[PDB]
Amino acid sequence: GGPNTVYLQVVAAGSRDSGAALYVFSEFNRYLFNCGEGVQRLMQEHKLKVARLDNIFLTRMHWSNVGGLSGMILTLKETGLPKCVLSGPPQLEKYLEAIKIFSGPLKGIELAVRPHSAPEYEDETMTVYQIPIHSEQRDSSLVVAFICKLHLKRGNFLVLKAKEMGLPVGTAAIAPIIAAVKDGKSITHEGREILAEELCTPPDPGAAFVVVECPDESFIQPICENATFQRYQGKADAPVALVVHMAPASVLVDSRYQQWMERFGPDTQHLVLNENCASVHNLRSHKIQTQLNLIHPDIFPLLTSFLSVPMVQGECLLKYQLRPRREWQRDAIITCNPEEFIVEALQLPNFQQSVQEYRRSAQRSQYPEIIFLGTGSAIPMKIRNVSATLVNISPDTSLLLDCGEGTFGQLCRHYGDQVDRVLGTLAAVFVSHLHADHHTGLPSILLQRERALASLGKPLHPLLVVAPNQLKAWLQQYHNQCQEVLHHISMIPAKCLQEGAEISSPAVERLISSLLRTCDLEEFQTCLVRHCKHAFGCALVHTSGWKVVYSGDTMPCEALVRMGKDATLLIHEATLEDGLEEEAVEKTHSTTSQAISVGMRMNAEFIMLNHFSQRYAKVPLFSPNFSEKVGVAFDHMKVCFGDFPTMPKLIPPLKALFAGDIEEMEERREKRELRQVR
Amino acid sequence: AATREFIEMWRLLGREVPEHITEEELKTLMECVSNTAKKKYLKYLYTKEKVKKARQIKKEMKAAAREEAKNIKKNFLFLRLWDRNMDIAMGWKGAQAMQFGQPLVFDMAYENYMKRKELQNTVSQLLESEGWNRRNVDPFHIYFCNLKIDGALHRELVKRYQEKWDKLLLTSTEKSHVDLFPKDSIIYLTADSPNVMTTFRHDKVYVIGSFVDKSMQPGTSLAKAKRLNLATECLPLDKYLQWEIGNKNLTLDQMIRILLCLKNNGNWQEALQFVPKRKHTGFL
RNA sequence: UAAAUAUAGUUUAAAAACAUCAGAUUGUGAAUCUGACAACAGAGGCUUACGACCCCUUAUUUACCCCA
Ligand SMILES: *O[C@H]1[C@@H](O)[C@H](n2cnc3c(=O)[nH]c(N)nc32)O[C@@H]1COP(=O)(O)OP(=O)(O)OP(=O)(O)O
Ligand SMILES: C[S@@+](CC[C@H](N)C(=O)[O-])C[C@H]1O[C@@H](n2cnc3c(N)ncnc32)[C@H](O)[C@@H]1O
Ligand SMILES: [Zn+2]
Ligand SMILES: [Zn+2]
Repeated sequence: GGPNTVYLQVVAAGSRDSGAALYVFSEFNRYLFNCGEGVQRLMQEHKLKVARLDNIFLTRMHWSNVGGLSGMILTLKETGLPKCVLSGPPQLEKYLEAIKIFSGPLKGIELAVRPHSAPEYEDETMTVYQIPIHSEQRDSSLVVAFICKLHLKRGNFLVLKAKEMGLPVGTAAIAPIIAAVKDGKSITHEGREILAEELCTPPDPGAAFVVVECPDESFIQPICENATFQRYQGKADAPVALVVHMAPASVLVDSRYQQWMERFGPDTQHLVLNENCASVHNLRSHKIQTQLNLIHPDIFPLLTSFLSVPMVQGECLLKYQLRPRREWQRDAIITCNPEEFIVEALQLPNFQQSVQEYRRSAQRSQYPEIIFLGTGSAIPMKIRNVSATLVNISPDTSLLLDCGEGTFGQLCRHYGDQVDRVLGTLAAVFVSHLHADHHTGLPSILLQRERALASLGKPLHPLLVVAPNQLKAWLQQYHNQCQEVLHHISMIPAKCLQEGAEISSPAVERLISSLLRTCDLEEFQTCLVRHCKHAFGCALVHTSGWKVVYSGDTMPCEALVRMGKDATLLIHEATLEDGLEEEAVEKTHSTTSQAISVGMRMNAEFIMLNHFSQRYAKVPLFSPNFSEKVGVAFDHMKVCFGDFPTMPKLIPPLKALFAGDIEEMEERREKRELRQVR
Repeated sequence: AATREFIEMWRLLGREVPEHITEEELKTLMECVSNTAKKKYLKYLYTKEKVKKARQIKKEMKAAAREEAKNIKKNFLFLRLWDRNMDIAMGWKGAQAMQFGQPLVFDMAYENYMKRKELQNTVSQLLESEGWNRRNVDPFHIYFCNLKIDGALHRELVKRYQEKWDKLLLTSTEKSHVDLFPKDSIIYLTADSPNVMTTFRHDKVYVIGSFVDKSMQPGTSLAKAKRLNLATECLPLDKYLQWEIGNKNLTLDQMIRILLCLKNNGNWQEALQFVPKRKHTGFL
């Protein structure tokens, strides 16, 4: 008779990194409110199974809310979830159609959008109401508020009470009647028509919680004059347990919002998710980076971390229990103590000695710096995100090689308060191809760049994006149907920057000139690499002379080798491991040996490997080949040209730190060989 | 204590609780800090008294059947003193083993990691292990190492063995195995060892961890065997058996019986016959 | 990642059988007697109760290969 443990848990606490996301749990059904960029990872990292989700409720049609939405569908498709319902704005329908431009047919899973126009969603657990709120002077004006009312729960049978009046206990015998006792139907036993209300515990009327998003000042007035809210405000028979406010600080302080919050009972708890939290979300990233920081502080830098109505400031994995008690549960709160990480690392077998001996061994321009924001493929993990490399040409110029869901968050945890200047520094974005891990982070960067330009006072101008043509279509659809983003983009087709490319329209030619002038580059070439078509690698040549080459997802490519001749740095991929050559040919990827061999054909002074799989995530399997020239990227790893000689020396310390994970990866290799034999 | 009155209301609800609880077990009811943990404890006592009753009822049933049989109801070489004589014979072998026999070490350094439930089971397993060693044609010289005199495991061993504890033909010492034997000749057995056991070596001392981790702590035996720089080995279960279900960490009694027949010039098949059959589906 | 799966002596069954320990000078059913030990992976819940139902941890197997 209804779920008996229902709680709300905060996936994302509303920081600039993560946005806001709210996870609702019951015995029967699991819900998630919103789906920002990086909810997928925040959830996997914290062992919240997405495979069980019924509905994803989205409060607004914004990339903040739906950034990671295209992300989960891919993944929970894999888990093999037959159906998932997207509840929120009606424009979600067109969003799904836009997603399919790059995401494939999205068959195998059924996505049914149920908008706020639809009748209510009834479940085992709750009945959910959608309230459409329209701002005061494609819809930018629409937000949705959710009132979720739990079903009536049958009262617990009091066997003691039955036997008190002399009614038979009959744990098994009167069990059919016990069901009637639960139902509260009058009982014929005891020689009289005794109502079962007295036999069972009082049935709770049901708790309701409200998830209301007020993006800014516009929406305050509409919320405070909402007829539907006023029904649940002050009406004695209908109390509201919790309200989850995803409004910023400015909205909440307003007298009008304060008054509205007061109008819910004094017993109502209020939860706030906004930028004021700045709690730690990605614990394992913080842990690893703190330990990596021991090895080399420069190459592995530290990640930056931080009235009328009684409000509870959202923290990650904060929990409000609805049944069987109403209380704040703070047990699974994310605690990050850097000192603890250090002690744990120092206690490892050989890490202390390897690090110490590195320092004994220790005792070119500072630009460019290559920041590796994320170095993994496909599904994001605890330690590696999806693809992003930031090239800082100069103190005042930067260029973003690929930008995937999670990328802005990586940038934001990398730079903290300094992310504003970095965003304003950003000149170009390059997208290698149209796999959903190379471009899905772009809309966040576009929107956040706008926010950064305003803060620094700089004029707002479009961001130069070098990407395939197919990206425009995805963005044109998102602009047309969902949200305006195309004013942020001056896109140069990747085919225009190819060697021996036909002169495009004068617009594109003029854009190309601005690309070179802004980034201070002498050349920016692209070539067609061998990755399921319309996939590009780029070469940056700087006026100083140095060349850096990005492969992207590819196989061993002659064109890339011809292009990147005598590169200073190559960034190539090692998605597959050596011995999985038959995997590489079909996925159109590289192995570590193949990636290195490409480097050696180019006479690259140094080679970095990225886009590893999760199969080799915690530590890519270090092949013995070419120590001095080959390096391995982690997230938040800074590489300069000065650091080329230290990179070889980092392997002995790195191997010691990730020794645990090396063993397991080696066993997988051995087990595979045994499986191949058997 | 309130626990005596506490259980009364649980009895009324019929949550599988036994008739009576001894004052000793009342103390162990206080230990449980959870309703769930109490439930698991009460069920254990519930099934314990049930089997006590059933055995007793089957006992006096047999007794009544035996007495009625009595009512209904030569040149020997030997008197019937076989059980007595076998115990003496096994004694003589045990003394010989203590002088010449190959060492085999049970490490008793695991009391900290075990709860009360797991601790009794370890002693039960140790009892069986020594038995199979006793009854063997070529017994190991059994060492109890890292056995505190006043420890829980020592106290439990004394209870189960009674006066026989002093008279057991095995060596118990508070000392470690690294103190008693050369460090090179110690091979620590654990399922987590990367090194597979290829053949039984008669020159080696084998250390078996007296550890029943129902609450699984992986690698603890390995961690001990690394802190002291010892060689570790694992059984070739993967090689010889088609593993389907179950834990690869065998019980002590199984371990010794595997070793005993390995020592006695058996092959791995004859040895792995002691591996629980529910865990594998034949030899490959 | 997903699925089933997990009997701490062994099986079977949905509790028994066979084992284990201590005592025994046994007139050849000691084929017994008197005791000891009794925990279907682990932790926490829900419920009138349950080995069902939920959750977590570990482990096994298999499938997947990572978002194909
Ligand atoms: O969530 C899983 C999954 O993403 C990945 N994983 C590991 N093996 C497989 C596999 O065979 N198939 C698939 N599809 N996915 C696989 O690993 C995740 C679980 O990792 P955990 O965080 O639980 O553990 P971790 O590897 O971090 O442990 P350790 O090796 O550091 O101890
Ligand atoms: C159940 S195991 C204890 C498990 C413990 N977690 C560990 O790490 O060993 C009891 C003892 O039996 C031995 N053992 C059990 N299975 C083994 C196997 N497959 N190979 C080697 N030794 C084994 C080990 O000596 C072990 O300490
Ligand atoms: Zn990729
Ligand atoms: Zn790709």
